[PDB]
Amino acid sequence: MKSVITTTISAADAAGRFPSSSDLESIQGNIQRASARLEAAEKLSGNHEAVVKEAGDACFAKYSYLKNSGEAGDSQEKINKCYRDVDHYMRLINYSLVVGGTGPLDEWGIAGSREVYRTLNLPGSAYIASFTFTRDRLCVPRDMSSQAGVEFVAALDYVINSLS
Amino acid sequence: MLDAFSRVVVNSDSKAAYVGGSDLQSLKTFISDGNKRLDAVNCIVSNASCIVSDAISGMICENPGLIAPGGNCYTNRRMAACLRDGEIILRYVSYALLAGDSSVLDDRCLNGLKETYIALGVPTASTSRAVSIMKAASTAFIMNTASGRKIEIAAGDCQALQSEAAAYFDKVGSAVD
Amino acid sequence: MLDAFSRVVVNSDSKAAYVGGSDLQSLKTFISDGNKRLDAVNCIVSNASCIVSDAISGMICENPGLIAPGGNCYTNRRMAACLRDGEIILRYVSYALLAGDSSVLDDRCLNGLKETYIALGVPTASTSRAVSIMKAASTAFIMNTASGRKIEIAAGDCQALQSEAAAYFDKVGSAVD
Amino acid sequence: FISDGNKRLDAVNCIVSNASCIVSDAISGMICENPGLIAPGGNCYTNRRMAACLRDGEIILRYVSYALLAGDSSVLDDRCLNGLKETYIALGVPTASTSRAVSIMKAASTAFIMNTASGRKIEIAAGDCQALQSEAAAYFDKVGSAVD
Amino acid sequence: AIEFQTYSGGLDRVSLEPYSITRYLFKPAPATVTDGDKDVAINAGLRQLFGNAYIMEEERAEFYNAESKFRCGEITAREFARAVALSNAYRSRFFNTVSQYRFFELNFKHFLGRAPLNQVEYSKHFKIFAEGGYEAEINSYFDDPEYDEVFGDDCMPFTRFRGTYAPINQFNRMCVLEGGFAMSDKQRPVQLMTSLAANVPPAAYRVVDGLPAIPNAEHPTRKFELPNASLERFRNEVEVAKARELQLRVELKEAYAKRDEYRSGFAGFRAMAADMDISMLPGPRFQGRVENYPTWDGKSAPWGKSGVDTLSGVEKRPAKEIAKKEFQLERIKQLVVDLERRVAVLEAEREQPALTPEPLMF
Amino acid sequence: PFTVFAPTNDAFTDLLNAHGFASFGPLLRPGNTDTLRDVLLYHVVRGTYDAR
Amino acid sequence: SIVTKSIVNADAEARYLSPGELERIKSFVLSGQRRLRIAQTLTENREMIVKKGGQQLFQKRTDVVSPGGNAYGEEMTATCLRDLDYYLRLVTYGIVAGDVTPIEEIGLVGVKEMYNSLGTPISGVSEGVRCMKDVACSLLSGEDSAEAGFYFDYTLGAMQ
Amino acid sequence: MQDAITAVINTADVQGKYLDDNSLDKLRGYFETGELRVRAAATIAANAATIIKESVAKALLYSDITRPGGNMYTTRRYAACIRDLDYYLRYATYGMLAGDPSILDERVLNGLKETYNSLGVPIGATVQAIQAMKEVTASLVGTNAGQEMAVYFDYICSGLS
Ligand SMILES: *[C@H](C)[C@H]1/C(=C/C2=NC(=C\c3[nH]c(C[C@H]4NC(=O)C(C=C)=C4C)c(C)c3CCC(=O)O)/C(CCC(=O)O)=C2C)NC(=O)[C@@H]1C
Ligand SMILES: *[C@H](C)[C@H]1/C(=C/c2[nH]c(/C=C3N=C(/C=C4\NC(=O)C(CC)=C4C)C(C)=C\3CCC(=O)O)c(CCC(=O)O)c2C)NC(=O)[C@@H]1C
Ligand SMILES: C=CC1=C(C)[C@@H](Cc2[nH]c(/C=C3N=C(/C=C4\NC(=O)[C@H](C)[C@H]4CC)C(C)=C\3CCC(=O)O)c(CCC(=O)O)c2C)NC1=O
Ligand SMILES: C=CC1=C(C)[C@@H](Cc2[nH]c(/C=C3N=C(/C=C4\NC(=O)[C@H](C)[C@H]4CC)C(C)=C\3CCC(=O)O)c(CCC(=O)O)c2C)NC1=O
Ligand SMILES: C=CC1=C(C)[C@@H](Cc2[nH]c(/C=C3N=C(/C=C4\NC(=O)[C@H](C)[C@H]4CC)C(C)=C\3CCC(=O)O)c(CCC(=O)O)c2C)NC1=O
Ligand SMILES: C=CC1=C(C)[C@@H](Cc2[nH]c(/C=C3N=C(/C=C4\NC(=O)[C@H](C)[C@H]4CC)C(C)=C\3CCC(=O)O)c(CCC(=O)O)c2C)NC1=O
Ligand SMILES: C=CC1=C(C)[C@@H](Cc2[nH]c(/C=C3N=C(/C=C4\NC(=O)[C@H](C)[C@H]4CC)C(C)=C\3CCC(=O)O)c(CCC(=O)O)c2C)NC1=O
Ligand SMILES: C=CC1=C(C)[C@@H](Cc2[nH]c(/C=C3N=C(/C=C4\NC(=O)[C@H](C)[C@H]4CC)C(C)=C\3CCC(=O)O)c(CCC(=O)O)c2C)NC1=O
Ligand SMILES: C=CC1=C(C)[C@@H](Cc2[nH]c(/C=C3N=C(/C=C4\NC(=O)[C@H](C)[C@H]4CC)C(C)=C\3CCC(=O)O)c(CCC(=O)O)c2C)NC1=O
Ligand SMILES: C=CC1=C(C)[C@@H](Cc2[nH]c(/C=C3N=C(/C=C4\NC(=O)[C@H](C)[C@H]4CC)C(C)=C\3CCC(=O)O)c(CCC(=O)O)c2C)NC1=O
Ligand SMILES: CCC1=C(C)/C(=C/C2=NC(=C\c3[nH]c(/C=C4\NC(=O)[C@H](C)[C@H]4CC)c(C)c3CCC(=O)O)/C(CCC(=O)O)=C2C)NC1=O
Ligand SMILES: CCC1=C(C)[C@@H](CC2=N/C(=C\c3[nH]c(C[C@@H]4NC(=O)C(C)=C4CC)c(C)c3CCC(=O)O)C(CCC(=O)O)=C2C)NC1=O
Ligand SMILES: CCC1=C(C)[C@@H](CC2=N/C(=C\c3[nH]c(C[C@@H]4NC(=O)C(C)=C4CC)c(C)c3CCC(=O)O)C(CCC(=O)O)=C2C)NC1=O
Ligand SMILES: CCC1=C(C)[C@@H](CC2=N/C(=C\c3[nH]c(C[C@@H]4NC(=O)C(C)=C4CC)c(C)c3CCC(=O)O)C(CCC(=O)O)=C2C)NC1=O
Repeated sequence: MKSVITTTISAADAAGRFPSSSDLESIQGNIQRASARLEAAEKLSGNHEAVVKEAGDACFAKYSYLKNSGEAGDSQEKINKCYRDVDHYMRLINYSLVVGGTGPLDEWGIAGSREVYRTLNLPGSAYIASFTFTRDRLCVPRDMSSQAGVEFVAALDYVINSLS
Repeated sequence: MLDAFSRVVVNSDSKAAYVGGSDLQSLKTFISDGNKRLDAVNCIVSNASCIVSDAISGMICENPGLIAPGGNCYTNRRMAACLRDGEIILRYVSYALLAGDSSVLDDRCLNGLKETYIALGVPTASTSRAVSIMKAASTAFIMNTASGRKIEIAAGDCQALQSEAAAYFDKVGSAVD
Repeated sequence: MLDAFSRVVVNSDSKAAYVGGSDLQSLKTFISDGNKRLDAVNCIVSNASCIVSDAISGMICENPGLIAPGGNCYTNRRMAACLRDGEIILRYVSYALLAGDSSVLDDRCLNGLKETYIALGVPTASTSRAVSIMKAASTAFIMNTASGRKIEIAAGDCQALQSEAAAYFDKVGSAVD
Repeated sequence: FISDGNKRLDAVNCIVSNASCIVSDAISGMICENPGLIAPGGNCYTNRRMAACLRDGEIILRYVSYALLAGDSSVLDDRCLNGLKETYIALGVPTASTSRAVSIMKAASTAFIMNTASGRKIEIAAGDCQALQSEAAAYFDKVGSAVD
Repeated sequence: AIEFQTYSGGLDRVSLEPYSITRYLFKPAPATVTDGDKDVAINAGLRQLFGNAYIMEEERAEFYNAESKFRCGEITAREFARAVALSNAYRSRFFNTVSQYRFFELNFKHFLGRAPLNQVEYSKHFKIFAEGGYEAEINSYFDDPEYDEVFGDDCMPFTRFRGTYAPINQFNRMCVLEGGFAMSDKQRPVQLMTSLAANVPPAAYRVVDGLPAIPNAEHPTRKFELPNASLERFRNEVEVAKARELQLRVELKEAYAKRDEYRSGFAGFRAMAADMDISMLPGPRFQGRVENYPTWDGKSAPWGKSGVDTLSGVEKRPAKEIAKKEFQLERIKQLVVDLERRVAVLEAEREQPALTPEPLMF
Repeated sequence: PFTVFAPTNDAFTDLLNAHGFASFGPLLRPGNTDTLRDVLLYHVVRGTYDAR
Repeated sequence: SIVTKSIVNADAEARYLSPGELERIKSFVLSGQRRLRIAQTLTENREMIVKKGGQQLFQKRTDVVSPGGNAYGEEMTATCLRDLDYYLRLVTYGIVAGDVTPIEEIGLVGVKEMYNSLGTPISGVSEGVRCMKDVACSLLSGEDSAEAGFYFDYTLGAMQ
Repeated sequence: MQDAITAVINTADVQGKYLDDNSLDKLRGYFETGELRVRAAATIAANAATIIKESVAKALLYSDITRPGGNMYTTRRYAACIRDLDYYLRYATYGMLAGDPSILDERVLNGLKETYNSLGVPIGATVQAIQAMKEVTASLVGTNAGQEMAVYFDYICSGLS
């Protein structure tokens, strides 16, 4: 996975050197930023269900055309498949959030997504309506800590800026 | 290559469920541990050359067949290849110390080694002996009980970590055989 | 890569004799057929991507294991590689339709594919299911009896060519297993 | 066996569809071995006793062949060999004669299993089968040691 | 040569898009000479231009002449790799001590990044060497158009992981031809020549010796978890794994048989289901944020972990029957590979026992 | 009430005759279970039909 | 079957069959070929009854095929029409039997426990069987659909 | 029947001895796990119907059994089937909350193998239904309590097999 310590040890391995103080300071910043984004990880594992539910409900609240038959979504199965897709995305935000960096998220979710989504008539604007709904429904002090919330923001925005 | 984090993440992805608190709790300690691992890696990577010299020298000392003609360490070139192989082994072990998981060691160094030495006729028992000597030397530096060099650190308990390092070298010594 | 012409020529070379009239007469039946095969390849290559989408989606529908975390289809990367593999399979089949002989298909895909998917862990029965659905969908397009798209073509008989195309997909589905 | 399969089954089919050949072969060669074991007072002299002799040849080859499917002759040991020599002693049956007939059955079996027997040339693709031949001779000298 | 050359050679020669999909992600990177003070492309370039073979300083002095120009930046990456190939070190490691067949195959391995395609290219390079010699053959290597399409002039040659592999045996032969990450190219026989003449898949276990490692596989490669034993024990475990695979294959044939038996019976009712006019409570029209799950309670996550999880029908449930047996069959198909790997490794140990002379000469 | 017309263990040994090994020979192939079901269902008869 | 019921009752009383019951069996075995005509017609027209009865069911009752409902989706609707096919078939068994004992023991004894274990509203099942009764009465004569329709009425009385 | 307490008083009674420190260690073990067993029994009491519904949906429906010819094909036999799953869940809860499977020996496994082998109830399907209840129940009560219920459902499965 792309992460702190895998970038540094991958660089030291490609370079063929002993691990000097640079990699040590990198993992120092990993272990110092850690507490915040792990708190965000805890709360994401807390309420993921309602996240996915409001995400998809606001997604079809914006795009009502999908429900009409012949569209991407029209079968108990299709809308079910919408929720499953969103749920996978939030779980990968939780995994990349715990790891740190974009390595876990990028290789599972983003790599090769263009072929799939372009193939299967899947509009990205529905996903982005879901994620920007979650990012607007976020909060500053009430549910989370502000600093960790910034981390959450970053990861969600990354998904948006890898989608369209 | 997956580190502590990626190990937890992979396990949770195969389980297809969010990592949650349990996995986050074990992770917190890894994070809460921290600088012990940092200073450990600094100790082994500091005196790394010297570890490799002493271990390979000891390994030639126990059975002098290596430097005997027809042995695999007889040539100056072969002695140099010997030294750089021990160095690289120690290098990957230090990578696995910063990682917390042996996935770097499994993928980058363990993947194709036994076959290589079998193809070149390198005696595997001798290699496991040299891995063992680097294990003892590395644990001696990592506990700061080294008889030559004893540097000041803020004191405490670092036994766990020593058990981890011993596990890495046992992985390599089990692999080469 | 040998078409029907080169197959007749190679068979005449095996016996080291001139092709003669008989084989030329059958060749006149092949060439006199002609634009039936042209319009057939135009039909399958027209609706190709939609064949691949429907077939792979149906293949995921018959065994849910691929969808769940575990199977290759789960995640975007693997789903993309699955779609391009169905596309490449259909591509080589259409090559065998223009050719008239399966030579292009046998060497390029049939000879070393099963070992490759065994080395990657791809489930072969799922692949044969996908090749079967591409077969039924391709024969339904080739007979112009598809339930969603029916374009006007001057009528005639194209059953034997449908049998040929079904034989190529049975060759691929027999090969992948 | 997953490697053997059609080859081991092929061998068993070679020995089985030559059964009357091997039995009547070895028993007729057993009679043409010694003229004292066809003459009056011989076990085989009585018409009934000859019939049970042919039946015993068929039973030996049947359980031997069966073992060839069953890998080890546990099937053979439980019924076919269990209580043999005690019976052949308790009925006055000669044992050297039976040991000779089992040896002739063994030689005909290996010559059928390697197609070196001139006269039957069933068409199989060639292979190595020496191990399996040694299992066949292994079973016949298990029984051939048990008759004596 | 002058014979029609089949295939497309290397596709990646247009449209670099399929590097995203394949195993190319879990390679480290290519070393691209972009800014000044290079220091990296020299290292990875010497890593791949040789076979991970250990080079000392006394033997880097042989091509330091070519290293100087390139550290200055006067020559390109292509001309530097070419000047490395013309040097005596590459002759001594690969040309002078190795037979020719392996030498040509290693020229394909290092230079173009791929295995040979056919007998056609292979005999073509036999003619190139027979008519022009060593230098002319290396010039034929670096002066390919395929090189200038893919590797350019600023990237060092890397092992190529395109999406298609128009011969699939090109993929099998390049994964066989490359070793592991920690696998040096010395004392090794001709790997590919048996697969080149009269095209065969090389092996089942050997291909995955060459692949870059995937983090999340659905079956862990059970290397270093196999217990220690003699050869015939492992061959017996091979025979057990094969028999169990046969049982699982027959079981899957039963599974597909039953599924088609139910589905062909139920498809009539599926046609009546497509016949109906069936309208939703608010389905025809109405824009009011309708509830997609009015039977959720507080914890259900009804959609499920796979989408088709919660759903079950007459034909959906036998799919759930099939997927389990598929998974176990894939487990044991991954077992056979590692067993044959262990038998091949221990057999290679049997051929060449490691011997050290016991007494020193003093 | 089932009557099972049941052959002994020595009866299956009787199957070795070239004729019998030809007929029931391919049942030793591993896939053939429904054929064994047909044979063994041919041996079982409902109701009770014994001697007198 | 009526004959079976009569025999069982006689067996319980441990007597021969009465005059009356034998008279009834006579009337039954003389009414036989008319019954076999009825079940012949409901046999060979089953797809119209299941399809058209399912259409009238889902058009009268848009609950269960709505999202949220028990029968929502193609597979669930196909299972719904599969059960209407079951009941239609049993009704044919009850017509040739001349008694609802096949209908009762194959389909009705413990039906409410099953559909309550499936989450299915059984009143929708009874509305479905009533819809198939209307179609099956549209396919028959006057007295004929009186008889067969009354077998359907028995099934309705068991569902409600 | 007997719980863990009664079983300790049985062994200590049948030796004639009083309660020594080992038997008090066993009663301390049961009295530590007491509350966990209580809340597990509460949850299973709450969701019995949903346990049987989800377990029948996993294990038994849309297969040969509810297809005609199978043993669940009619509504009479469906209702008897889900009746029996009810009994297995209820007595498995008693066995969990007693801490001793003697109730399963006395009031369930007695005569039931003779019964099912008499009528033609398939044992395999029954065992798979009980294991489906084991997975669903463990999903409701959690890990520890799911292990406890797991030993009692496995006890019934070991009884019928
Ligand atoms: C020293 C204690 C040994 C000794 C080592 C030798 N290794 C030789 C060659 C060689 N070794 C490897 C594996 C190594 N290279 C790597 O880069 C990595 C991991 C990243 C490993 C595990 C390879 C691939 C090669 C071939 C390329 C090369 O020559 O460097 C070697 C040369 C001759 C030989 O094959 O033995 C030596 C001497 N050999 C000894 O006998 C002592 C005990
Ligand atoms: C359901 C998961 C499986 C199944 C069950 C099935 N059971 C029966 C009939 C009976 N079952 C019992 C069971 C019990 N009696 C007890 O005292 C206890 C312990 C408390 C148990 C578990 C009894 C007595 C009967 C018969 C009479 C009666 O219930 O009152 C049937 C009926 C079969 C028939 O032909 O009659 C069925 C179908 N069926 C399956 O396929 C599942 C595996
Ligand atoms: C690891 C991450 C990961 C994802 C993110 C998903 C992404 C994804 N979704 C689908 C597939 C699908 N995804 C949806 C979802 C949609 N329905 C709509 O109405 C909306 C537009 C949208 C929800 C917001 C649908 C309906 C399908 C099925 C499409 C079809 O078959 O027509 C597929 C193809 C395989 C399949 O059918 O399941 C994939 C790869 N899968 C993964 O493995
Ligand atoms: C794990 C991620 C995660 C989220 C992203 C949130 C998202 C979220 N917020 C609310 C719910 C809410 N969120 C807020 C937050 C606020 N509203 C305001 O007007 C303020 C500006 C802002 C605080 C800064 C409020 C006030 C509610 C309750 C009422 C509402 O919907 O606004 C709800 C409904 C349940 C509830 O009432 O708690 C959900 C799912 N919850 C999560 O668990
Ligand atoms: C970039 C390089 C770099 C390093 C080399 C370390 C060095 C280092 N170690 C510690 C901190 C520490 N280091 C150790 C380690 C020791 N335990 C013992 O038994 C031994 C004497 C010794 C290992 C050989 C311990 C125990 C602490 C915590 C001390 C304490 O809190 O009491 C700290 C203070 C911050 C912290 O608590 O983590 C620092 C800066 N950190 C870095 O950033
Ligand atoms: C360069 C592109 C190119 C094409 C795409 C074809 C298109 C094409 N097809 C036909 C001609 C034909 N095409 C078909 C094909 C059909 N048979 C059926 O059952 C199906 C409806 C359909 C295949 C899917 C038939 C049967 C004829 C002969 C029609 C006739 O003579 O009645 C003709 C007239 C000349 C001829 O008889 O060959 C042409 C131009 N030709 C070309 O040069
Ligand atoms: C049901 C009955 C039944 C049989 C009788 C066998 C028949 C049989 N034998 C082989 C196949 C074979 N059979 C033999 C046998 C031998 N070859 C020799 O040269 C020796 C004379 C002889 C020693 C026994 C060999 C060597 C092969 C090919 C190697 C192999 O398949 O293992 C095959 C493989 C398929 C094929 O060749 O077409 C089959 C089906 N299998 C069965 O299922
Ligand atoms: C299951 C395995 C099995 C066997 C292996 C046989 C072994 C066997 N043979 C005989 C019996 C016999 N066996 C023979 C055979 C012989 N005739 C000779 O000339 C030779 C010495 C020898 C053949 C090589 C004869 C002749 C008898 C009858 C002996 C007599 O009545 O005098 C009997 C006594 C019952 C009978 O009369 O049939 C038995 C148990 N029976 C079995 O059930
Ligand atoms: C094949 C023939 C061949 C040569 C003749 C050299 C020529 C040469 N020298 C340098 C490079 C150099 N050459 C020198 C040498 C000098 N130091 C001084 O004090 C003196 C003026 C002078 C020795 C008499 C130095 C110092 C550099 C490095 C310059 C720098 O980096 O500042 C470079 C650039 C690449 C590099 O840094 O090595 C080249 C091409 N290289 C070749 O390949
Ligand atoms: C010229 C012909 C030709 C082919 C036929 C393909 C065959 C092929 N597929 C893959 C590779 C792949 N193929 C699949 C496909 C699968 N996904 C599944 O769920 C199913 C089991 C299966 C579709 C039915 C997947 C998922 C990968 C990527 C595997 C991975 O990286 O884990 C690779 C390795 C390179 C790559 O990653 O793309 C190759 C050579 N390529 C070619 O060049
Ligand atoms: C011969 C006597 C007999 C009957 C009748 C019978 C019915 C029966 N109906 C079932 C399901 C079902 N039946 C229905 C029926 C309906 N849904 C509605 O909304 C409507 C009111 C109604 C259709 C008219 C549905 C939706 C299911 C599946 C529900 C689910 O699985 O979630 C099942 C579950 C498994 C399976 O079908 O294979 C059985 C066994 N079984 C029998 O042996
Ligand atoms: C005669 C042939 C010969 C050798 C050569 C040595 C080699 C040697 N060093 C060891 C082990 C060893 N070696 C060192 C490193 C070393 N010690 C220091 O204090 C400094 C400054 C060092 C580098 C200069 C340490 C620190 C240890 C651990 C033991 C200790 O605490 O000293 C061990 C023990 C291995 C084990 O525990 O399994 C051996 C065999 N032994 C021999 O028989
Ligand atoms: C619920 C999981 C599921 C699926 C997914 C489908 C998949 C599917 N498509 C088929 C077959 C099939 N599919 C298509 C292609 C398809 N139809 C069109 O008209 C257009 C425009 C298409 C692409 C968008 C055609 C043309 C056929 C041939 C039948 C026909 O005439 O429609 C067949 C029949 C296979 C055979 O004949 O052996 C199946 C199983 N079925 C399932 O059960
Ligand atoms: C004159 C009194 C007399 C006999 C009677 C024979 C009997 C006889 N057959 C033998 C052996 C023998 N017999 C057969 C069977 C036989 N051959 C066939 O090819 C067919 C179709 C057969 C049945 C019709 C085979 C197959 C062998 C093995 C030798 C061979 O390869 O032919 C052997 C060798 C025994 C041994 O190896 O120890 C003998 C003694 N010999 C005699 O001296």
